Amino acid sequence: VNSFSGYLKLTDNVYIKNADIVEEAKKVKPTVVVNAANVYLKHGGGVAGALNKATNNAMQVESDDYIATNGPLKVGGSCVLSGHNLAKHCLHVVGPNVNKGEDIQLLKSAYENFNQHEVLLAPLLSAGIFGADPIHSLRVCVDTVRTNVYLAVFDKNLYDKLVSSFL
Ligand SMILES: CCc1c[nH]c2ncnc(NCC(C)(C)CC(F)(F)F)c12
Ligand SMILES: [Cl-]
Repeated sequence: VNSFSGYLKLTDNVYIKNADIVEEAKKVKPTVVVNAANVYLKHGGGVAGALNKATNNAMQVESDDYIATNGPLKVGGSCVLSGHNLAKHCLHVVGPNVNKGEDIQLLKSAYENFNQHEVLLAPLLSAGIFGADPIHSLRVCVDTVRTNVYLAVFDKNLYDKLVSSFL
């Protein structure tokens, strides 16, 4: 039993809700919140900009030190950093950004990072400003993630379409 509330169950392990991931993280304080990161951990907009803003830019400060030490992530890769005031940990995961021309096949690799964590609060990878089809991203999530994932979909219209079109 966990503290996530109001989710619709899609499969044995995948759950979904119309929610602002920022507000959801603040309420649940999950062990892991997933960020829709880029390789430079520059948290400018989309989910990343919103999460960082909620940390009062502490996520960005920590991220800049991470990059200065380690260099950029790989597309499809991830790193674990602090969750600040939102969660114990933040798993920064880089899905491909279609608006940069990146290979959509890397979306599966991106979701594989979730399997290293038993329970996660997450957005749909590569959706929103990353330019992928959110319906496809959900299909890849369900077919790749085996651990327990609670998906937050900000857009109510999109949430309804995701549920109504789910196979
Ligand atoms: C600023 C963005 C954002 C803040 N809080 C969030 N929580 C969840 N998902 C988010 N964005 C991903 C979507 C849901 C695919 C974006 C889209 F497609 F609907 F426009 C956000
Ligand atoms: Cl977005």
